[PDB]
Amino acid sequence: ATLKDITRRLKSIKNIQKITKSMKMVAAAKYARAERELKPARVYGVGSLALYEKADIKTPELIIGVSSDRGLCGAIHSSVAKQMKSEAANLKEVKIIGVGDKIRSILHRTHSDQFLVTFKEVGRRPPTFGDASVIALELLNSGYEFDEGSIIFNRFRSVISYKTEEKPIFSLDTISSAESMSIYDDIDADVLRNYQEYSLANIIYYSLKESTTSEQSARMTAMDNASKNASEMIDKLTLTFNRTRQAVITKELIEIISGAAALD
Amino acid sequence: YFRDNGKHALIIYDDLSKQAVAYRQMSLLLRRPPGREAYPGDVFYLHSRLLERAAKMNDAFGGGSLTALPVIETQAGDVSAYIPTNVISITDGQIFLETELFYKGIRPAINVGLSVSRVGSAAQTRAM
Amino acid sequence: AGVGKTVLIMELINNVAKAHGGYSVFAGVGERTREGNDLYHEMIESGVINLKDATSKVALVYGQMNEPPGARARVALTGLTVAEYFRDQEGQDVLLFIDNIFRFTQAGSEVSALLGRIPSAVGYQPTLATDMGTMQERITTTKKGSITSVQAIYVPADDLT
Amino acid sequence: DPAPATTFAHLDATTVLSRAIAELGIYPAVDPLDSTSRIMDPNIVGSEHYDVARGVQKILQDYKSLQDIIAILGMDELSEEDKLTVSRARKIQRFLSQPFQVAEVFTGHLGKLVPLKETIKGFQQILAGEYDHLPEQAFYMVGPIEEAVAKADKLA
Amino acid sequence: QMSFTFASPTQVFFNSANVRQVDVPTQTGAFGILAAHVPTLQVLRPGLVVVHAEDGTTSKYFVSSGSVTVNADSSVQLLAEEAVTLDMLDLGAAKANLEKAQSELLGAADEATRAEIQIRIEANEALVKAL
Repeated sequence: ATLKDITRRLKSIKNIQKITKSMKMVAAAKYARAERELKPARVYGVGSLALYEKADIKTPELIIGVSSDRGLCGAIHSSVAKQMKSEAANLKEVKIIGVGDKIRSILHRTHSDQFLVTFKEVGRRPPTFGDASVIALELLNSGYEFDEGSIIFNRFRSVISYKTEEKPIFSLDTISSAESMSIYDDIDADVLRNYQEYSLANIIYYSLKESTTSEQSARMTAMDNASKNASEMIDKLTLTFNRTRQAVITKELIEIISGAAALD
Repeated sequence: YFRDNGKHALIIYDDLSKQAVAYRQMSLLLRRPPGREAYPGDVFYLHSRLLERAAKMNDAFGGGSLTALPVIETQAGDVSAYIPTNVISITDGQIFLETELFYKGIRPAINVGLSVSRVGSAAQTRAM
Repeated sequence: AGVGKTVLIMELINNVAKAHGGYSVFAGVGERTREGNDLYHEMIESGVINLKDATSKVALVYGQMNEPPGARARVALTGLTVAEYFRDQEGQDVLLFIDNIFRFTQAGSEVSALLGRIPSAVGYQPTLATDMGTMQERITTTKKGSITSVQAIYVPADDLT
Repeated sequence: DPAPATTFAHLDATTVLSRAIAELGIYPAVDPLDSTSRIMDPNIVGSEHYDVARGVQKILQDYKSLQDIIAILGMDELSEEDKLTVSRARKIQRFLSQPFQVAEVFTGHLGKLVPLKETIKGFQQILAGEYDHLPEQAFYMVGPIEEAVAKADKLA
Repeated sequence: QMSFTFASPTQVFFNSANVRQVDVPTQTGAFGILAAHVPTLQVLRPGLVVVHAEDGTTSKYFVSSGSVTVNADSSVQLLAEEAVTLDMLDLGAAKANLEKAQSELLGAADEATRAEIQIRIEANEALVKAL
């Protein structure tokens, strides 16, 4: 404002700039790694989806948000939020699991009441299979009346793109028993379940990882964004600044003259 | 004198900030034009001549020294202040001290990044 | 500064003014005597200053920070006057290396106050411009030659606006 | 500038423009928050006007707080409702934009004057936010909002 | 042949590779799943993955768990929870763990508790087995 103030401003705007930048590259660092790591994984989770992929097992009849705990640095949370509210009416089961507790925001009210669980420390070292298993594991021991579950997450698509996903969980293991799923062998509701199990993690892992990929990248973007923004402003101000700055000086020197010197 | 007595002197001028104030004050009382930032223009010259008087001399002349440590106490960012600016244009480098750093406990204070010795290596020990 | 700023300059003098047989002037205005000193030997050292030849491709004029501002300022005119000698009289492309045209500027302004003037913006001489104009306008390419002015520019207020 | 500062004392109604707004194309482009008649009052002006005005001044101001934020962010974080109001605020803006006959000549765009009640209604409706779905540009440069409604459809 | 996907979240060994066989100790049993299987789902017992690629080579891994699912079609996906080479698998640990494993077992409890050991026993053993 008064030039000081401007500076006061500026100071911080830079700081911000830096800060924004900090995240930017930082996020990107995390990201940088993260994308690579996606390979076996990608494939892997893509793998997870094997089976339906083939013998597809669908009924006339859960849900589960997946994301980071951290904000909508994309439209991650909101997207699922949307589509899950879209859901909730329709009947699956309205059980939700929110990976990301920024899921638990977007939906968080009677999604203080439609969840089964929600997950946190989502990131802070990119998710790993363990987690997937972890979340899988307790999931198992759940009062899902394992309808048709959905996992809605944002499957990242590319650096600049993600898609809010759903997949359905043949939580009705019986659809998983049914039909075409017959030719299948090791067909026992054992290996069945015990694949469902395994795949719950696999998928979970993946999805989650996608989510997070998305998260890291959108954040990355965001974190750029800001920092150019900063820059611009700095530019804008800075002029106005100087101008006033000197202007100031000038006046006093003005005053100094003929106000304190000529005549005072 | 010492310099000319092949003797090596250290003058610390602490602080020209006050000096300037006085000098202006003086000017003004003398009803004489001061100058930029209300301060006399040739307070630069003043100092210039002063600092021109500090030197590293040919040895032939005893080649003593007068090493000068002027001090200016910032009021922060008002280096822009004419006299600091002056001094900047004069200097052989500046020692920025970072108080913040001091508060961080980082004592020496130094804003090293802005601290500079324009000269560098001739004043440096190979050791160093 | 001193990146071999000077080295480059020295080199420049070398590169053209030797090559194309021009001449150079260095008018060290308001400079540190020390810096002119340093340079001096540096030229000596470079051999561009030759002490065995006063046809060291540069004539040096120094009007360091210890003369009246105007005087230091006027070292600028001086350099000009010489360079004018070499252009017109020596038919040449004189190179006028100036350090710092700023310091000159400040100096002009410096006298103004004392000159009882109202020296305009930033305290700057109102005639800041005229000073500039007239000197700069002295610089050009005459038919006889060129005074190519290479002006070292100090960044007042780290700004140039 | 003190001089205008002074001037103000002699004012009893003011139209303080905003070139700032103007740059945004706008005609009429105002500093709204000092475009006045001192006798701004629900008695003097009807309260409908008044309240609406106070509401308007409010929202727009709030929005005024918000750009700054948005700028230093996006608008995303900022409650979507607010995002809505923000949008509305622009709409209100756009709807304030009033093009003239004499400068259809310039604008290539019709000249307009608006009886007040239709006005109160206008902004009030936008305030009722039902219209909301409709674009800024529908709002831009109109006389009655109705025409804007028309223009919106037409826009669509 | 078969798109044999020998993958692990972390490691894809074969990727839709026209492998002749993988010998494959699902908990179902050890089998020589050959190039282009029948719909079948399999649970991975810890064992070795013996990866008879179409190459004579059969690769060892010891596998912990996961699934290979040997599909209706010719896709075989060993989706190994973790299947690792003996190369990186430390007998020194394994055996040591394993004796211990039973030792611990002795002070273990329920079907599960004992299991934690036993599973391990079983596992570690099957590594020890393997190597």
